[PDB]
Amino acid sequence: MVHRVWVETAHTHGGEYLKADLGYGEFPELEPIAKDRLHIFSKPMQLVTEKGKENMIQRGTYNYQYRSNRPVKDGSYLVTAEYQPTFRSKNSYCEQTRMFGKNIVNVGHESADTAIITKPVGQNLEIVPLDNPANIHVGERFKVRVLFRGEPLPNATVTATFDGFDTSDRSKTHKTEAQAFSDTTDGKGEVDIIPLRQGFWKASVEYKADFPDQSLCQKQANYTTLTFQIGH
Amino acid sequence: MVHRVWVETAHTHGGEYLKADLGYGEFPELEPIAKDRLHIFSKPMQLVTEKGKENMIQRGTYNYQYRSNRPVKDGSYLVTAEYQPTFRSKNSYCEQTRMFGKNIVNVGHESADTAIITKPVGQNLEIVPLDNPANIHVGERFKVRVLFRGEPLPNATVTATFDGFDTSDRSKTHKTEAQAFSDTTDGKGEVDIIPLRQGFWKASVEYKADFPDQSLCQKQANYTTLTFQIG
Ligand code: NI
Ligand code: NI
Repeated sequence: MVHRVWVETAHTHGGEYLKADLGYGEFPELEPIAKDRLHIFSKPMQLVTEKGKENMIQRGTYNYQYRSNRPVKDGSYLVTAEYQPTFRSKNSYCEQTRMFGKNIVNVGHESADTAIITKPVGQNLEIVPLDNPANIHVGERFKVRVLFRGEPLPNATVTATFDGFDTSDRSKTHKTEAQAFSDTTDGKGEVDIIPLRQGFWKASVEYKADFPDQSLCQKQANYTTLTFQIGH
Repeated sequence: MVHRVWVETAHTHGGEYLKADLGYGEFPELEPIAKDRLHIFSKPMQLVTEKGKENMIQRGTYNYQYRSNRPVKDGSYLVTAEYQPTFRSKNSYCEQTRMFGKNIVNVGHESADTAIITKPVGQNLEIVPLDNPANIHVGERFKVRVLFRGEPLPNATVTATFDGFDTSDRSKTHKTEAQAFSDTTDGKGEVDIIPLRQGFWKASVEYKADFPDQSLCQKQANYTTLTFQIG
């Protein structure tokens, strides 16, 4: 089972704390970070607001649950998560894995701001939304841009699915990996996700390339996710 | 312009001539086969029925239009098209390109036969439907099996789109159209396509590998499509 990183947020109105979940595993089934994987998530998830990036506090029954330090006003914020760089052997050579997740959260039933969500946060491989998904209806186009090391990434495959699309016969050894959208980015790194259903959506991109310092490691793999809501 | 291959058929009731179209270009816009491309489609499209595979005649206003030799009865049949194998240089090395198209045609309403459509026709990379698309409603699963050189192909990316999903880019980018479905085949080479809209669907698979005879060419690229109706 391949483990991937994503972020989820419960519905939050103005004045209350922001509850968020770090998904490490098979979307959308949240699972506790196992003991041997704890070191991979040594840094807490971050909340991105007008004042910048602030750490969140890991509160809750399970170790994947987080809450904001302070109550949040109405707006459109980001919540980011990172699988910290790890090394592993393959064949023989070294490969460094890094993973990223980003969730767009709208606090308030009428919040469709774009000042914060459209600014890159500096993830090695990042999906930067170019619009607020709260403005996107079913069948319309939601424009995003893929950045790698701060630059647009052309011809990258961006796939997308939603919670409930693939549910049949799910178990610990079954696929449930089907995507409801697939396209490639253009020369500006942009692509238009076209959602055919309302729900909780996850878009995925990945990039395998050479590690910059060949004297320490050979290959690099990045897996980046963007989660958001379509519809109300 | 990429230039992929697919097959289309018009609504045909039993007893009349089955008219079909060879699409060579950007789905779903049919275009006449250019002068310098005629040699690529040297063999006509084939109609697969109970009696087997038969050739179709290139009749019509445009060179991509084909008509069946004799009128067809009710049932479920296949219409197949082939981009004949061509060689080209890349970097340097040789690559052999082959493309295939298969359309499931239900001649007559209520016809949902599976004896013909589910039998492989021997394409180098082939999408063999394991069900008739007429039995599949929106949200249900349409199982297909991907075959390469006669054997099932695991972990192959099968995508699917439909006419009207992506409406843009006349010629400004000529990039491949967006897909409304993507998944990978299991160890039996099978995958369940989940269509979220009614209309004329095309599923796509591609396989790149080493050319068999390394003393003639190095690489081989195969592009295969399966077209059908949902609702
Ligand atoms: Ni509410
Ligand atoms: Ni009719």
